[PDB]
Amino acid sequence: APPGTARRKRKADS
Amino acid sequence: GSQVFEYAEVDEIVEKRGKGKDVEYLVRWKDGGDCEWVKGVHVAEDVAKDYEDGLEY
Repeated sequence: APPGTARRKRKADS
Repeated sequence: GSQVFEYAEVDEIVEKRGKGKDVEYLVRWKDGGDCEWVKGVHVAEDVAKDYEDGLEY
């Protein structure tokens, strides 16, 4: 999806 | 569950200083030509507090 960086997981941020 | 940060890369990173997911790593897009930074704004104080502080409480 995002061209470039990635996300570990759903990433819980409150 | 112990480390205060997670790498959100595709093949490699560079920076590592955050929370559970609030860390801003780098990503040498395994299938790319450039390396971008990961989002270290994911304030997973719960993941982190429960990651490092959760186990060694």
